[PDB]
Amino acid sequence: RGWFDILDDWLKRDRFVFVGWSGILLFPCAYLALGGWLTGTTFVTSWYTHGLASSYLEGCNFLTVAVSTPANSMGHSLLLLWGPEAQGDFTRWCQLGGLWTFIALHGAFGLIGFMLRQFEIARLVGVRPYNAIAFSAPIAVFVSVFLIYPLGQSSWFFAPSFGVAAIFRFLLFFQGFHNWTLNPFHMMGVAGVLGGALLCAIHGATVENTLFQDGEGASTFRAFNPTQAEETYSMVTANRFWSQIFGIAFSNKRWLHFFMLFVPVTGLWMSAIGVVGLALNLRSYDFISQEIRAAEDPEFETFYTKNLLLNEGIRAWMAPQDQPHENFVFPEEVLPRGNAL
Amino acid sequence: PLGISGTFNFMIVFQAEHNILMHPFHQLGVAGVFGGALFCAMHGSLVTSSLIRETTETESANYGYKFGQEEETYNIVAAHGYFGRLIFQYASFNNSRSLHFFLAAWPVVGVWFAALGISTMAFNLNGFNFNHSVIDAKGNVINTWADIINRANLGMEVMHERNAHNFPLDLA
Amino acid sequence: MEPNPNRQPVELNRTSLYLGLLLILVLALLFSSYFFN
Amino acid sequence: SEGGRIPLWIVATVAGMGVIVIVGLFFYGAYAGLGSSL
Amino acid sequence: ARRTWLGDILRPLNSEYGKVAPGWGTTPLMAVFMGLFLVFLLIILEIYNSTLILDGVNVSWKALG
Amino acid sequence: SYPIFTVRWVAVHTLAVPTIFFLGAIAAMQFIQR
Amino acid sequence: TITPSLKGFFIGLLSGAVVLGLTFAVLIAISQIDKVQRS
Amino acid sequence: DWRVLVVLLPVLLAAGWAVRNILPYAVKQV
Amino acid sequence: GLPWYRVHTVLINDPGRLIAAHLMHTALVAGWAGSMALYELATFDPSDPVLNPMWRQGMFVLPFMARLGVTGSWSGWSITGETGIDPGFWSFEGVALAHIVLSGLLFLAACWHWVYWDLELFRDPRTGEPALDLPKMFGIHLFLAGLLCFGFGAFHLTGLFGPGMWVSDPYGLTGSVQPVAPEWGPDGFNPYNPGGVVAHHIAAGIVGIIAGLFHILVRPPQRLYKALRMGNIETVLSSSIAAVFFAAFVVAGTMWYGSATTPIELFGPTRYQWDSSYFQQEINRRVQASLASGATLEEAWSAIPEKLAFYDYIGNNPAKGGLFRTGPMNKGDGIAQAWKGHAVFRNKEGEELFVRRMPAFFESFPVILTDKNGVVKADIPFRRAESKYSFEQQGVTVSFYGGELNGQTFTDPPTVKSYARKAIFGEIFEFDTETLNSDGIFRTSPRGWFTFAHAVFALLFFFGHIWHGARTLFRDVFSGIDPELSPEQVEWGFYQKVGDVTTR
Amino acid sequence: METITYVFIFACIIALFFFAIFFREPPRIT
Amino acid sequence: MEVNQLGLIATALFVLVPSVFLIILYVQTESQQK
Amino acid sequence: TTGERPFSDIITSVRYWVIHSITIPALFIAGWLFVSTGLAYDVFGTPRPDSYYAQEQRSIPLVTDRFEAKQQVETFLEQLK
Ligand code: CLA
Ligand code: CLA
Ligand code: CLA
Ligand code: CLA
Ligand SMILES: CCCCCCCCCCCCCCCC(=O)OC[C@H](COP(=O)(O)OC[C@@H](O)CO)OC(=O)CCCCCCCCCCCCCCC
Ligand SMILES: CC1=C(/C=C/C(C)=C/C=C/C(C)=C/C=C/C=C(C)/C=C/C=C(C)/C=C/C2=C(C)CCCC2(C)C)C(C)(C)CCC1
Ligand SMILES: CC1=C(/C=C/C(C)=C/C=C/C(C)=C/C=C/C=C(C)/C=C/C=C(C)/C=C/C2=C(C)CCCC2(C)C)C(C)(C)CCC1
Ligand SMILES: CCCCCCCCCCCCO[C@@H]1O[C@H](CO)[C@@H](O[C@H]2O[C@H](CO)[C@@H](O)[C@H](O)[C@H]2O)[C@H](O)[C@H]1O
Ligand SMILES: CCCCCCCS[C@@H]1O[C@H](CO)[C@@H](O)[C@H](O)[C@H]1O
Ligand SMILES: [Ca+2]
Ligand SMILES: [Cl-]
Ligand SMILES: [Mg+2]
Repeated sequence: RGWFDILDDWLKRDRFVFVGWSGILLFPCAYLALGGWLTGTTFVTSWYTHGLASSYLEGCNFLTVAVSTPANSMGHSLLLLWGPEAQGDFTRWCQLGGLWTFIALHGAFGLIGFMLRQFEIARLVGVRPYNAIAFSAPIAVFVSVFLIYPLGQSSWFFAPSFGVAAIFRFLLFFQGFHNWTLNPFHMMGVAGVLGGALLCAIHGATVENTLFQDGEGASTFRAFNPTQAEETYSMVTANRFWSQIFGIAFSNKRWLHFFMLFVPVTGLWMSAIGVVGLALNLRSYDFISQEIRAAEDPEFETFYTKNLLLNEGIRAWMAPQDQPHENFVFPEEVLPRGNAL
Repeated sequence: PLGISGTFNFMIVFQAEHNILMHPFHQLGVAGVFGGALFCAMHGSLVTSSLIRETTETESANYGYKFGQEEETYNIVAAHGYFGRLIFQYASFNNSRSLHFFLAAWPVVGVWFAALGISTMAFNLNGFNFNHSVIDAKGNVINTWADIINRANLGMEVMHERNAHNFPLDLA
Repeated sequence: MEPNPNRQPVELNRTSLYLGLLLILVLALLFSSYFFN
Repeated sequence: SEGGRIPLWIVATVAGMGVIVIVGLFFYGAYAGLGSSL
Repeated sequence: ARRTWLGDILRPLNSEYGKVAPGWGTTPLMAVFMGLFLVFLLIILEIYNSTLILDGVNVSWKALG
Repeated sequence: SYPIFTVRWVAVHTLAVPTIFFLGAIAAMQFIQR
Repeated sequence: TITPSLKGFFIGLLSGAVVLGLTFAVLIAISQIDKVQRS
Repeated sequence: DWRVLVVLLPVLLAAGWAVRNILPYAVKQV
Repeated sequence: GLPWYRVHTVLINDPGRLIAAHLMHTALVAGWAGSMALYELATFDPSDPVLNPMWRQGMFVLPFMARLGVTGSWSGWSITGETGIDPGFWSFEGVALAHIVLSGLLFLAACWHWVYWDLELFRDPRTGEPALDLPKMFGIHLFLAGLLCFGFGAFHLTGLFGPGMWVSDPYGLTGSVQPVAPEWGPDGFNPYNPGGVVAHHIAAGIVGIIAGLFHILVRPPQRLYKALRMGNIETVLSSSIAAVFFAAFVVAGTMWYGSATTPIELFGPTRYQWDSSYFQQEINRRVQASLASGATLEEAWSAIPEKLAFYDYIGNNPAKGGLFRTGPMNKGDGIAQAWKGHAVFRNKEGEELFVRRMPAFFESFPVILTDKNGVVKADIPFRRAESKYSFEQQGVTVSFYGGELNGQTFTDPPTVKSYARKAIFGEIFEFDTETLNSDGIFRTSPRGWFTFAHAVFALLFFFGHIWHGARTLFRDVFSGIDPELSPEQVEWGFYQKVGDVTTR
Repeated sequence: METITYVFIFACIIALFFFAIFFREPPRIT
Repeated sequence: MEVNQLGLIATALFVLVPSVFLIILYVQTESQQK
Repeated sequence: TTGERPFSDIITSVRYWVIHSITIPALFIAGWLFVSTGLAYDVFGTPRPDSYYAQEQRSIPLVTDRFEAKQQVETFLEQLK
């Protein structure tokens, strides 16, 4: 019972907001990431990095504000406030995109903090740490997309910027340049997210529709007691219903809930692997056989070749404003366009 | 189209012609499926984390549940203690019925709005258009991320169905 | 030789067989296009 | 002072009205001044 | 269990299972080293990153010919 | 019977103080003209 | 030679040490004051 | 900069006011 | 029974069979190295280190043999293009053989340790239970690692007793294996300074030895023993997995950005050298020095090494590939044969025009020609009806200097356009696309494939660390929670300190 | 061969549906 | 079409090896004493 | 419960509102003035509507040099006369 143990005592007091040892990492970093995002989207420009307005102060709305990435010329600079670029000047630092690295890094450490929180509370309460384990998928997504992906590319500039419309742009850029929808790792991601949503929906609805009458109310929520020992719905009825409707059904509850962990977590991990590939332009961009056939045969057309034409449009029409450091000047005559449009 | 790449074709042309990404019903749809995925993993992990010990370490914990047993297979008070401490107490569900109702309602309602988003862009009520919305003192256009989106959409528009249009407006 | 006390039987029930085959077959259905390229 | 003196429902109503007011102001801003396209 | 010549030789190196030093022991010292290690990594990172720029240290292919 | 200045109190105000300041700012912004 | 960025590194290092130091000083102090009661 | 005082006069007037009003209970607590 | 995903847990309390399984894994890895080297030797073409080096041919382990000084074949060639060299036993073939033999011996050892698992050495002398003194084992193994690290730096890399390491000039033209002296000043932490790799292994070696002796002689503090569960071998699994994914992220990073240990003659150039036009800048510098010395344009460009020109070409950029575009770079654009020479474009007015180069981001790119101020002067138009800048209208010609087309000039629009098209990729080369049935689509180099594999594996091992760390710290409940868990432990306010029953 | 492969994998999956449904291990109440 | 010639054996082994793994485990499970 | 006063109690208490009917408007007005005085622009280096371009300029002041970026931005600002 020395100072370390007294401190441990205090950190782990059962209060409205639990602190813990992990709280020392988590709360300042989460607070600075959130605060940085709000500061930037409220007051800070992207004129000098992107040639964009991005704050409420400039006239942007909730959908169009962002904390934007730094200029491509900054490369992968940590862009520390006391670093060689800003040199301690807060204003310049904002103008150079310092808030972007500020938010990404404090955010990363805050996520570490939060997952440590999950381990700590699980250990304290006496449960298995499957919540933290599940949270590894958010970590993988954030690290692959905001750290690994730009680190593979020329600079932080091509990371996602922190804003609604900015993220939409990130999506469209990935379609046009990476053909990301074609990527089997993204497809597995989609299957995991849509399948997760499906399981959420179907499990919630099934439980709610195989409830035992445990009260007299027509509103049935009150007919539950957290301390009760009995299942509140019928697994046997649920099992017969889905067996006769869909052909197969869960019969094991433990398996059911593990599966609910497994599907979306695995989905997100796969999507992460794909983005790690896109960091190096290691894309699933083309099917070589498709291209050999289409090059030789001007009547051969599939939805795959149709979509590449769309991609080529996206690249040529978005690049000069989206990539201002490149100083693209694409004369009218070279812009790809179909008839009339 | 009834196919994988055809589905992507549909999505890209949809973005060109409706700016679906900037449509709040599609955004509610994304909250619906991202949220559904989130709560799927969350629920799964909480229940799995509070499974009552019924097995040895050399066997699957799944064998600790038997089909049609009347007893609940996990300790919901323990799971609630955990999650309630993870955030704060009153952010967590102590009522299983309430919780499972949430689990059903969030993705279902979100996806209802996704469907309605497609179904109303069906009559060309489109996503928010903030093209050239910010203007400086002289009148120069100051681009926002919305305008960059607009450039991408333009690439899609001008390239799609490249031999099908004879007149300057794509009106359906 | 004296028998090793650390041996354990292994199991795969039928449902796990079906799930596993589904995963393998669907992964193959997904990845095969890319293997043919 | 003692808790419960002001009816929670009045607090909720007033707070809510304030939220509607400020959000209403922001949507007004969408059509006037900066961001209005005009 | 079976004894062997080599086994007999190595026996002492695997005989102190579970043996600990009382309390916190050399944890403080360990902490110091960890601290130093952190700063070390911070340096090499920042050198590689061009956040820390030192005389005679040109972080480029053009470092030495 | 109850304390006033708690961990909860701090947390709450670290969020709420800047939120009201910021909302004041954004309000002001609604009357900025090019 | 101490370049501007080496100086900046010392400033960052120092600032971090100050933040962590003050943080743990305050935490340990408050823990010392408001002890958990055991029987 | 006069603007920082014109802007952070409300904040410090608020802090001072609430300190004034909560001082006895704060002293009682401490 | 054990579920399929737990079959290997039977090793947790059986040190002998664990060592056997580790021997078998090690056999398999060494056997992979041997097999891989043999396959690469059966497919590697040594005849042209200039335009057909190992990184153009999908060589993955050959550059690692080269990096530490294995550069010769028993058949008489070397990777630097020498002939009539005697490499001794330690040729590529020798290294492969050694690995195969090692694999065999490890296999046999594995059988022995599997059969004779019940050695007394693995038993706690007090309890008779299987037990491994992990803290002391760590001391011993760290001491050994320290010794080996130190000897690798002090003898191998220095050339004191060993070959040294691969070093080159800043443009990867004259690489070779050399002894490298350690660098003890700050430049030692410059990733492009090899002297730093040497100094590293010497100093970290010594530190490993000292720390090793520490960990052999001093027991763990009780509080750390308990906190990290040092009686449980899975804790070592977790922290080892953590150290390993750290190391994997690092080698991915140094492979992608380049360093003294990822030389471009062994792995190919980096994407950043294309981004910054590194090679083009050096080429222009040389040509200008030539002209200023009084050389003609033809002479100046003919003085440019084909190897240097070949670096200034986007087909060697590791950021131009595809996930399922498989094989060597030669399978894409072809086996490079020769530099065609530098293309100079001019309009009818005789102004020099410059083709705008393709950025790595773009699978396809337009053909635009500007003057020295970036003013657009010609292009290849999409829509023709309102073209102003067509090569026909602007009278664009192309003259070549150096290379195979040296002194030649082309004026027919199709030919000029063809060359402009190639100019968006940088310097222009003739390729043999027939030998390999090349399909004309860019593939990545070993720099790219290595970087991808290792960043991915690193990311997955993060999950490994998480999982096994969890298994370690929550061992007591990983079969379920206490069936008699008191509601008061998880209720709010019953205990002052969460999970502490003594704080009621 | 490609087409044969695609259709073959699909066919195996459909057969798998059949066995998973009609030849499942029956759920048994305890 | 000019497909990759290794695609067939790749797909075939990708399916067969793990499938066979599972079938082996399943069958030896069934044959264990009930 | 965890020892803190119920929020229901606090926010429906007279004293709470005596305090916050001062402190909340004070903060709101502070932020308001942070914008209206123009201090926000100067603290964060955000262009006013008349400071995105000089009068006849139409080129974005994009930062193109990492280590002299600060000086670049400063030059850009001087270019607004
Ligand atoms: C634990 C919480 C936490 C964590 C993990 C971080 C982490 C970070 N901060 Mg944040 N920050 C925090 C709290 C935290 N911060 C708080 C509370 C504030 C308010 C003051 C800030 C305000 C802030 C600003 C303004 C900035 C950061 C930045 C950063 C990043 C760079 C920091 C750095 O290089 O430190 C280096 C220092 C250390 C790692 C300290 C280690 C000290 C060792 C272990 C002991 C030895 C010290 C020695 C005795 C001192 C000798 C000095 C002598 C030589 C002169 C890093 C991601 C920068 C950034 O994000 O740039 C984009 C940045 O500009 N932070
Ligand atoms: C018996 C000695 C021996 C020798 C002299 C070699 C030599 C070689 N091996 Mg072989 N190999 C061996 C045994 C050996 N091997 C064994 C037992 C295996 C099975 C595991 C292999 C499996 C293998 C593979 C798969 C490959 C080789 C390859 C090679 C070649 C490249 C070496 C290299 O780049 O390593 C690089 C080594 C490192 C970067 C070491 C990293 C050390 C980490 C960072 C230490 C971390 C822990 C440590 C305790 C930290 C504390 C240290 C302390 C001092 C502070 C080289 C000819 C390569 C090759 O060319 O194949 C043909 C190759 O791909 N080897
Ligand atoms: C560190 C790993 C590694 C790396 C970076 C390389 C790199 C290289 N290899 Mg080598 N090789 C390796 C290990 C590696 N190899 C191993 C282990 C073997 C034994 C099989 C070989 C045998 C080998 C041969 C025979 C050849 C190469 C060749 C090459 C070159 C071409 C690479 C290529 O086309 O990849 C293509 C990469 C892919 C197509 C990526 C595949 C991604 C997988 C399929 C995804 C799996 C998804 C998974 C199932 C999802 C599960 C989800 C679930 C969890 C729910 C390149 C330099 C070629 C060469 O040029 O030789 C001169 C060549 O002919 N390698
Ligand atoms: C040093 C590396 C290492 C080692 C020695 C172990 C060891 C173990 N793991 Mg861990 N693990 C690791 C890394 C490691 N893991 C990594 C990187 C991950 C994330 C992918 C995991 C995720 C993980 C989970 C989720 C689980 C384990 C479990 C286990 C235990 C039982 C494993 C078993 O029986 O599999 C049996 C496996 C098979 C019969 C076949 C697996 C086939 C794989 C999926 C595809 C083929 C892989 C290929 C052959 C390998 C290529 C080499 C690779 C380097 C590329 C065992 C102690 C289990 C456990 O804890 O039980 C109590 C468990 O549930 N591990
Ligand atoms: C009353 C408002 C209804 C709103 C639309 C419907 C919401 C619920 C539908 C979900 C179906 C899930 C599948 C079956 C799931 C299922 O079986 O439900 C079961 C659950 C419990 O049923 P009970 O029988 O106990 O009660 C329902 C009746 O019998 C009356 O007591 O139903 C409800 O909770 C009713 C909720 C009414 C109030 C709901 C309002 C929620 C939405 C509010 C609006 C949000 C819009 C946000 C946009 C930004
Ligand atoms: C960055 C930085 C920092 C920090 C700062 C901070 C931390 C800040 C914070 C800040 C904050 C913290 C802010 C806040 C704000 C808020 C707001 C602005 C809000 C708004 C709201 C709204 C608008 C609402 C809306 C809604 C919703 C959401 C739903 C319901 C309905 C409605 C519509 C109402 C420092 C100094 C360290 C350093 C430098 C850098
Ligand atoms: C006995 C003996 C012997 C012999 C030996 C030998 C002959 C060996 C061999 C060995 C070998 C020959 C080995 C091999 C191995 C291999 C391996 C181990 C591999 C693996 C692989 C993998 C694992 C892969 C995977 C994958 C795929 C498939 C796809 C992509 C992705 C990845 C990469 C993942 C001698 C006479 C010497 C002496 C002594 C006795
Ligand atoms: C080309 C790809 C092919 C992939 C091939 C993969 C090979 C997989 C090998 C699986 C090994 C099976 O391991 C097998 O386990 C069973 C139990 O599970 C053991 O069986 C043991 O347990 C059972 C049940 O108590 C007893 O009835 C039996 O008498 C006893 O010997 C076998 O002794 C062992 O041989
Ligand atoms: C009318 C065109 C005459 C000029 C020849 C084209 C430019 S160069 C040409 O390009 C091919 C790649 O496309 C190479 O395979 C080939 O080696 C090379 O000669
Ligand atoms: Ca005006
Ligand atoms: Cl038409
Ligand atoms: Mg407005």
